[PDB]
Amino acid sequence: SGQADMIVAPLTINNERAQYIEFSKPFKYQGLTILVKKEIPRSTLDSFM
Amino acid sequence: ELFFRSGFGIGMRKDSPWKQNVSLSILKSHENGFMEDLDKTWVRYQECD
Amino acid sequence: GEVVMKRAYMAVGSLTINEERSEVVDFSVPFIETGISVMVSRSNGTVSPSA
Ligand SMILES: N[C@@H](CCC(=O)O)C(=O)O
Repeated sequence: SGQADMIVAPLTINNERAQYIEFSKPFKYQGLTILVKKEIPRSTLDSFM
Repeated sequence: ELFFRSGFGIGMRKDSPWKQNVSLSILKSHENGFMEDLDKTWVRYQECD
Repeated sequence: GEVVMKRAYMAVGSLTINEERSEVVDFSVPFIETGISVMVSRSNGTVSPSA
């Protein structure tokens, strides 16, 4: 739309995006992962019995 | 494990008189260790197992 | 060299994207992230000293 001359942000290089706008060479090679909660160790030993 | 490994690029429009010079300065900074410095000061903090 | 001298259209292979080469031959979108690494033999870690 012309409101921005550039996009200085974490924009991944997609085929759909690359068809309309152009991208520079990557400044950050990355990928997709999963974020999960750290498992705090805690015994389930209810009692000595 | 990583998937869809596509990095981050500076997006500009198709015309982009800065297209060639932007990507070279990204490549040059990669070989100059400039992005390695920015990796340390903004990303690589650790201080947690 | 065989793309600069118009001896072939493309140079597929394990070519690395460099600033110097990009000034003479224009590359494409990288399909493999690369860089520099250092190969050293195994060193082990044994066990913690306060088990
Ligand atoms: N992979 C490099 C050459 C091998 C090296 O790193 O020395 C290149 O495409 O030019």
